[PDB]
Amino acid sequence: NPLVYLDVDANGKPLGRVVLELKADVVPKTAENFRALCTGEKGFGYKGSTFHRVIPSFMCQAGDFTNHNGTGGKSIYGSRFPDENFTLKHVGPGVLSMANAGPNTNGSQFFICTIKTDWLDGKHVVFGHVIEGMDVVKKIESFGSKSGRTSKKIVITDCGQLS
Ligand SMILES: NCCOCCNC(=O)[C@@H]1CCNC(=O)/C=C/C(=O)N2CCC[C@](Cc3ccccc3)(C2)C(=O)N[C@@H](Cc2ccc(-c3ccc(C#CC(=O)O)cc3)cc2)C(=O)NCc2ccccc2CC(=O)N1
Repeated sequence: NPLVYLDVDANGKPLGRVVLELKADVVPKTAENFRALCTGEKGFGYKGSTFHRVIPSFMCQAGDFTNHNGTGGKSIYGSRFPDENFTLKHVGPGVLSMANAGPNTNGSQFFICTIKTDWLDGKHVVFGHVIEGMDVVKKIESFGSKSGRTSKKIVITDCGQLS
């Protein structure tokens, strides 16, 4: 399974590195989309974009590198792509899952859970997990709010593939 990283800052101050294992063994098309958007190998991707919606005791959401507000994004497949499967469940903090706007509307937006979000099972495609840097995710969460608006600008300063 691929390992990728997000290096995250808040108002320019580094928070540290999140390492994510992508479950290509279960959701290969979804994992590949995220992997490629982390490396930037297609000329676009997550580098420089933000965590735009962060809600404590829920999740941290990112990946809208076109509109920076939860309305945008773009997949590597030329169109919104189908839900690959709903095998993996939102079991707890650190789960990596695809944001969407309903069935078969996967693009680039994603979220990292900070709690078991079981009510999203069967609605959002889970495709990875945090293996290092859950404390960084908790710091991101620390800058969220009930509305999800962040109290600092949370930026993916760098991202890429490790293995
Ligand atoms: N137990 C029930 C109570 O539980 C309490 C906890 N709260 C929850 O469980 C809440 C309760 C319900 N409130 C919300 O849904 C929050 C919504 C929200 O904030 N909007 C702010 C951002 C825009 C909106 C509406 C919208 C506007 C324009 C276009 C689409 C939607 C709304 C929104 O919906 N944008 C989505 C994220 C999204 C993701 C992908 C695309 C997309 C995909 C592909 C391409 C391409 C291509 C190509 O060409 O390749 C382009 C774009 C567009 C939008 C959103 O954010 N989805 C919400 C979400 C996200 C992640 C995880 C979970 C949830 C559910 C949740 O948050 N659920």
